[PDB]
Amino acid sequence: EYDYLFKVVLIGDSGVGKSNLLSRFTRNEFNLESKSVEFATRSIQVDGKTIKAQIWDTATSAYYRGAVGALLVYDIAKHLTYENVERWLKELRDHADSNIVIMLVGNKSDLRHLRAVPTDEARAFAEKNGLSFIETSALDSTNVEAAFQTILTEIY
Amino acid sequence: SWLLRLFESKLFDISMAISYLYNSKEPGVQAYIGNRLFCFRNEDVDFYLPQLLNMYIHMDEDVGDAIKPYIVHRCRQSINFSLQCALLLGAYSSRGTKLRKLILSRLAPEREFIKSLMAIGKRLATLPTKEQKTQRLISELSLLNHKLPARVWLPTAGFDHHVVRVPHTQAVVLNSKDKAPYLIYVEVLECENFDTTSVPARIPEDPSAVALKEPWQEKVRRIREGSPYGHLPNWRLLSVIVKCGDDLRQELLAFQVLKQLQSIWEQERVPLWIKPYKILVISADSGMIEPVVNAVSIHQVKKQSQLSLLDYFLQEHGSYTTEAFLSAQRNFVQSCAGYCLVCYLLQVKDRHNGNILLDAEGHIIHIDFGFILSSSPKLTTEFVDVMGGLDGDMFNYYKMLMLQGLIAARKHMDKVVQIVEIMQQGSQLPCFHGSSTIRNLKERFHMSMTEEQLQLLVEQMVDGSM
Ligand SMILES: Nc1nc2c(ncn2[C@@H]2O[C@H](COP(=O)(O)OP(=O)(O)O)[C@@H](O)[C@H]2O)c(=O)[nH]1
Ligand SMILES: CNC(=O)CNc1cnc2ccc(-c3ccc(OC)c(OC)c3)cc2n1
Ligand SMILES: [Mg+2]
Repeated sequence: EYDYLFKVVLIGDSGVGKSNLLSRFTRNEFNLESKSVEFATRSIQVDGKTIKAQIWDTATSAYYRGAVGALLVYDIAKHLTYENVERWLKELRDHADSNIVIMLVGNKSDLRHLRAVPTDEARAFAEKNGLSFIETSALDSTNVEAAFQTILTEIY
Repeated sequence: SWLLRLFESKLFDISMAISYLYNSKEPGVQAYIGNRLFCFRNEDVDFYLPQLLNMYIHMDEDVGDAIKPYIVHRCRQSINFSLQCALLLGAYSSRGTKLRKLILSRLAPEREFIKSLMAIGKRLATLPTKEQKTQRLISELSLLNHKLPARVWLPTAGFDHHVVRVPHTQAVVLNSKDKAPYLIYVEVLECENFDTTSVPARIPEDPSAVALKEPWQEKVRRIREGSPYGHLPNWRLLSVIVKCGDDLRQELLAFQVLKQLQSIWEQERVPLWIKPYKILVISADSGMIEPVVNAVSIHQVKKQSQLSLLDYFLQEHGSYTTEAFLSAQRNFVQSCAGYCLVCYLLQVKDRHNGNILLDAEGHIIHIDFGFILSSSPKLTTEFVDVMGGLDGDMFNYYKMLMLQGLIAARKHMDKVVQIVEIMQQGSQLPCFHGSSTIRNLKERFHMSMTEEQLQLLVEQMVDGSM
């Protein structure tokens, strides 16, 4: 048996790699070639508890129904993805659960030479809204599991 | 994820990085490759600069933006690299126009030096003779020394330096054409890094102002003794041919193919000799050239001495028994076979003893790579004699070098065809007239043929070359 079943959601502009984050964290796989609603689950142990994380992925209100955690994934190689965070916030304010833990995610951190979003300025935005922050990379699995490990641990 | 295993692999170089960036329509792949560029050596990427900048201008916008970050980074580091980009962006444009205007927005001293040279050549259109032009040219170049040294450098030089002095008395117009080209000698001072050192100090009858046709070593010592900067160990002399009315873009493409062919034969351990001369594109109708020292056209050799090729060899090198002639002959054979493969693969036409040079060692060097491939408006007896007849043991060695040279040419045909295939992208060059110019290029390699059938190809190729 598993103790609880959380429902976290992956949103953001298409192309940030939220579909790859879903594969890396769960099935542990990443492909450069892309394709295209879908969700995948993997249970982890948190505080002596078994939690079946139900990660959702899109390509509205039904998307946010039962939503426990929120993952805003923006690209650090495309500043426009960081600009639309305010628009996605409005997307959350209107349909998402009033008490969901939003953890900002800066994917594609392996593109160190193509960085368009400052790591310190983006992390500061996480403090302005009191949201958890972390930059990941589904290509080399940097802070991939740590992202969901924290978002699932912070959900209590 | 096999593809990622390939990029992560050591087998992933700058050449293949351009391959995937040239074919892949995957934004994730393009952006990833645009990041790996920073990991490569600066030197390895520079060779494909004409390719990258060309892909940037004449391809999907999703491709150009991927290369832009790497390009901007290198421009912020090297003033020379900044100059190279600004020249190639405007030369192949007919998109990057908005980028060229910001790279130039420091390079004032350099740009002023290029315009002056090109301006000097243009005004020489009035003087109808080769002698008149050279008279006005020398007086014209003497004005440049009044504003030197300065933050100016010859990009054709294989090192950083500051142009200090210009021996105008040694300059000369090459021919009696309308927009005739002119060769100039430039005295420069080397350095650690151009973006580091400031402009050097400046220092000002009938001594060295003499113009003779002599070896490089002797022509430099004379210019040195008559030069104020000739006492510094940092001093060094360069030479470039300025063409203010010729499109050296196809010349640049031919250059890359020569270097690539040169590497292949060097890596496959095939003793073929070819000498690619550096090219510099200033625009779609101008540019400079660095001429190889101690080399003159065969036509100018048959004319100044009034002899045969074999006679000049025996006179300038020695008898058939002399070891000097043997080495000089070996240099001739390897150079012929080396450039024969170059003429066949590229389909170089308009081949005559005016476009074929000859150095002190005994090598031959082809020039003027116009009328190659699609564009268009031979083993002479004179050459066969120098190899000891058709049945000479050196002529058979010549046919053998072409075989194992063509064989090694197939083992790396991929890297070579890539150079030309990418450049055809959007270029209105005459060498890309036919719709299927790349196909004939690949078929001239004959990957389908066998080595037993290659010898027949080599033999039947030499026969028709007469
Ligand atoms: N360089 C790099 N590329 C990534 C990374 N994560 C994802 N990508 C690329 O981003 C592209 C699009 O991701 P995708 O799965 O479609 O995310 P989605 O658009 O949100 O559904 C894929 O082709 C991946 O190769 C990363 O960490 N580094
Ligand atoms: C001034 N004459 C000499 O220096 C004799 N020795 C040499 C030695 N290397 C050379 C390299 C390149 C060229 C060359 C190439 C392309 C040209 O336009 C297509 C060209 O026409 C200006 C000249 C001439 C060379 N000539
Ligand atoms: Mg997707």
